[PDB]
Amino acid sequence: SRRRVVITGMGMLSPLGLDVPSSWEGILAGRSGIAPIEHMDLSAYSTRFGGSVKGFNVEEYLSAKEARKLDLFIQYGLAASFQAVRDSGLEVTDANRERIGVSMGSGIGGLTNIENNCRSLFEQGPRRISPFFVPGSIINMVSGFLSIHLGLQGPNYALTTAQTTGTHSIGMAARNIAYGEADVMVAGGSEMAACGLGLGGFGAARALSTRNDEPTRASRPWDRDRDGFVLSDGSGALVLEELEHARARGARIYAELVGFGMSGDAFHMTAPPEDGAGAARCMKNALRDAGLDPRQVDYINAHGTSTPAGDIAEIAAVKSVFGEHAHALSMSSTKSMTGHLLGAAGAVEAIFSVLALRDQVAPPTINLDNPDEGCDLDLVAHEAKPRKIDVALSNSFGFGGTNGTLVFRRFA
Amino acid sequence: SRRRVVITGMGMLSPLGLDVPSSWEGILAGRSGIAPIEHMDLSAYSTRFGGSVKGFNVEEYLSAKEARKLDLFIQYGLAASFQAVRDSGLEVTDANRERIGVSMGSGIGGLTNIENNCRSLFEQGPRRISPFFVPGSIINMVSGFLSIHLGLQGPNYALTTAQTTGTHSIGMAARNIAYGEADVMVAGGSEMAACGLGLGGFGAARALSTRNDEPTRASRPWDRDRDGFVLSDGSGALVLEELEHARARGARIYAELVGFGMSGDAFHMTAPPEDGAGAARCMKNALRDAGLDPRQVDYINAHGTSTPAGDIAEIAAVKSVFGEHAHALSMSSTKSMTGHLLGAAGAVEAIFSVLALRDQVAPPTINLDNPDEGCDLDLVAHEAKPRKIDVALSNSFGFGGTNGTLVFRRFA
Ligand SMILES: Cc1cccc(NC(=O)[C@@H]2CCCN2)n1
Ligand SMILES: Cc1cccc(NC(=O)[C@@H]2CCCN2)n1
Repeated sequence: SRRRVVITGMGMLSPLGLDVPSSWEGILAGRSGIAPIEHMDLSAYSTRFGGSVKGFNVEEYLSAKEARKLDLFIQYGLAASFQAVRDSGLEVTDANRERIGVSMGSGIGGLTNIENNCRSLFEQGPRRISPFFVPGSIINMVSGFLSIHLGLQGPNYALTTAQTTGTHSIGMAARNIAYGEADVMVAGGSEMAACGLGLGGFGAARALSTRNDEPTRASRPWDRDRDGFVLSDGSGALVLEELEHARARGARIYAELVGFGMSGDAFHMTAPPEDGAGAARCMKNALRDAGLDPRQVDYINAHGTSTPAGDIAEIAAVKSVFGEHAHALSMSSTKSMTGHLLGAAGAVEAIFSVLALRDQVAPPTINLDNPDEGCDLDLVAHEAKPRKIDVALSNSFGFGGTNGTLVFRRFA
Repeated sequence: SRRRVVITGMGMLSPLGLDVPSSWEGILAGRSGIAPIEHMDLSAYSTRFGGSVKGFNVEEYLSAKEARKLDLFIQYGLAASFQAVRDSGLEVTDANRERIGVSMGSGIGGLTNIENNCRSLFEQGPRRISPFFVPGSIINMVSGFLSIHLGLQGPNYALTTAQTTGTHSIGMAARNIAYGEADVMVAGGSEMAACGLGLGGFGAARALSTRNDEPTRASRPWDRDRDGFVLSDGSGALVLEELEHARARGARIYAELVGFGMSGDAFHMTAPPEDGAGAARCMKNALRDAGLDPRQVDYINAHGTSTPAGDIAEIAAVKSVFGEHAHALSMSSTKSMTGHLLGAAGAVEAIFSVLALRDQVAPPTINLDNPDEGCDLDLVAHEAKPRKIDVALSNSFGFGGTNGTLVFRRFA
């Protein structure tokens, strides 16, 4: 048997806001966080826009001196992590510190830092490389710095499963708690790949929307005019907690994490299969994990990246999995507003899935002006939709054919 | 309920050889794989040597056309993964493909690749960044590419926990099998951090031995004249398999994985606590996990990095966990011969640990001419020591205060 896992704290940086409530206000209002990228020369680039975090003050969290040692993705992960722990009310003690762990991930990690240290290496040679270059750039330092700051002595690790990182991180954090290895985990992901290499690398694979004339319309999942994903920055963190632990301290419980699905496509390095067979197995795995029939699902936060092959595979996957229930559930892509936070996508979208449960409302897919061939599900086009939501799925599909699904259920 | 997990397959690239048996012969013979580096000009660097993989032919595994798109750490991960799977005798079929997954990790991932594209970006511009830059460089694509080549549709992920990555990857893949998420996992890690940013970045931190004039004597764990770790390249992969699944197909069983511990130090970003408190908490978690009396431990493959603080913290941790039995067990660092493969270190060392059980021999700590203050355990100085080993333990510690312990025993 297995312990139950609830969500008692959430934290976020996104293109829509510097916390969860501001981000969620944007989501429900159908606001875009997408805009031309500033303080950065993108003249030679085919994409000049994306979702930046606007107005982030790291000194609300760290001294200027400690922040100078850390890549932006690490700053963003720590901000979401500190927010979620504060949100939870959790008190770390000598009696529980060994039962509280961290799994914050990243898809791509310290590109901005690697870029600036490369600049120095090429211009001036090795002796201008920062002594903090390695510990300030590696993906496990959000978990590491968070554990050192709060005295957390539980399981300390980091996933990196490209665009599936946030989903996998929350899921395997839930397993740690369910199977009794910890009572509390801080889990999610952070990303800041709006550097030359992120825009250039994804630009070189022709992965990115090039709609520079209208950045707020670039991200249009399931729309017949979509031309690739919109690159976005930020972080999500959740405080996961064993239910009896949460009840005993009188925690506020947002929702219960009932199911976790993983699967490999084993198909292609970057492209999903057209029938969405991997996403189908993953969702089926996640619903089995939860002991739920596909009929009980009301809301799916899609991966919904706005790429030609990706959006259409997810329609295929959902129809395969949910048969005659496929039209009854609502499925939206919050990436229509946020863009694609890569390794952080699954984290902020888990929070949006939890808040859909609290507020009984399906977030919109904005820009869904002309649903494509086969895209005839309830994609919640243009505007938020109030409705009954007992069960919410969050899907992530990433490079290497790596899939993740989280099943959240209302707790009352 | 919790299932048992055994090792049916191993594979390796190291500075000592291009597979496991050739690497293991080097270990037992006290051979150093450390030499001045030849693949770049390091005259501007304070460290000009490391454990390179020598004479690696990727066309023993992949087409030159797919290899050209992949960072060496991925090529190294795939070579070790392919060896381990072949060594297991397992056949992937439609009947089991969904129960076979992969967790191959890395500390730093495609730093060589990212540096090369960074160079193209800064001298030429973004139009010269490879279209393959992202899928050819990010850490999860060892798991990704292995799944695509072999048709593995089980859990597909990667850990990144710096120098602990290999141990965590193995430990967590065993938990996946233990809890019935998979019947087989290919797990371990791979690293190729010998580029400008790698040797420069660790150099900037003053973490590396600067013994350029005698590279084979540089790695001298617990020796009073140790001056930092030696950077080494390679991969380790194991086939982990549910015991009954292995029995049902008549698999050759190297050993049983009975114990896994993780703890965070919550002490410092890069320095271990002098008293080994985090490593002690970690070994105890793992011995408890294995249902063991600590006196059952015969052999420890120490992290043993040849840093001043790390080496002494490990003695302290072993004395505190094993009390007077700390004087009866044998503990050695194969990093004396391989150097430090960072995220692959836990993977090759798990294999050395399993071969110490197969062959009933404790590998030496070479270069241990003058053991330091308090370093008075059986550290198997100079020469392999034949001896009874029923139970072997492999330790890793990492930046972020992240700890891993694996416990193996002989199986009948
Ligand atoms: C591809 C593209 C470019 C510019 C605008 C739009 N969509 C609209 O303007 C929507 C549809 C009709 C009412 N408003 N789509
Ligand atoms: C793409 C690439 C690879 C290796 C080196 C360089 N550039 C140089 O070596 C410098 C630039 C100014 C004069 N030569 N670029």
